[PDB]
Amino acid sequence: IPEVLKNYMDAQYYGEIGIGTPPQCFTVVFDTGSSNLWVPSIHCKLLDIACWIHHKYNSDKSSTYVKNGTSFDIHYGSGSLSGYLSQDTVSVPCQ
Amino acid sequence: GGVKVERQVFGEATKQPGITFIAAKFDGILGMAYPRISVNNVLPVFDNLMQQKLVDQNIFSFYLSRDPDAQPGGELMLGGTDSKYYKGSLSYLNVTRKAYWQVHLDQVEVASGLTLCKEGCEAIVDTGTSLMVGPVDEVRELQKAIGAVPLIQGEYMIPCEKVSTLPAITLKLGGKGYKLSPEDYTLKVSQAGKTLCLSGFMGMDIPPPSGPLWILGDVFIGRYYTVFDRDNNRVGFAEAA
Repeated sequence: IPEVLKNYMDAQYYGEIGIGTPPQCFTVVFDTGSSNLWVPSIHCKLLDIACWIHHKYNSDKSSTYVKNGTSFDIHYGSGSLSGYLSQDTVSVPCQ
Repeated sequence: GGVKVERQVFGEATKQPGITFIAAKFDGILGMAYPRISVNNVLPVFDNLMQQKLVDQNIFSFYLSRDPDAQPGGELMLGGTDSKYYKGSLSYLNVTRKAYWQVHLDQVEVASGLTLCKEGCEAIVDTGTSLMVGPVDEVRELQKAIGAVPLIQGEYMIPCEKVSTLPAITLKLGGKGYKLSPEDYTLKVSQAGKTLCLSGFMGMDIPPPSGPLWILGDVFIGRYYTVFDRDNNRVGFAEAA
């Protein structure tokens, strides 16, 4: 299943969830065709529009967070989506 | 305040796609398919949520409240189905391959007199894709019957005015037949004060062994209350109320 056919620009099924304690809110796309959860990180590589408007995860501010660090990088169709794995408590919804 | 899935591993993206690919509105993706297609074997949220026994029944549902000015993004319910979301009853289909939420399509029939997936086929329910995707040689014919116009680069345009007259397409699932009207399968765009009407079908070949697959996007799901059930491994549809 190629990421070209994926909405993500006008996905119809999204909502808010939370990561960390206190929960940090993020609006994500509920996607029945994939099986991973990922959010922007405060440690964004570039200060672009993506890092500007999006909400980013900050583990420094989370009593439940557990380090992992396994770095990842899949070539999400068009480009490459990279970051690292991390453990924490997810809340649905957030607020 | 709702539920709290403890010990969930997830991804912090230090480099992600542009605003041209993922809109300013969405921060990330929360996949809900089986672990088999999970990047780096990372146990999905709902699974963990299942193991931790956080909900009465391992199922969830999407209601595209797309009626007046409700909450955009539809309404997801984790734990069970809710009468209010549908009319009548739900009909289920057993999941064929526990990777995507894949099931068996019986046949697609176009009002005109065309029939695709004639001897049945495979189809995955995908709330993340919009377009209805199908085998190109197969969908090329559909694009034809509905009178779509292939442009160079790929878009099969449809005159905005002619939309209302396009043939309804009906997918046959579990022996039952779900309808799609042009208004429903014809994606429209609007730019600088002008609208562009184009086909909602996608001719794209999914390389096996996962493919050949027909991907049932929101052009279909927005129409029917959809329930994904992990306890029993089935997917049910009911007329969205």
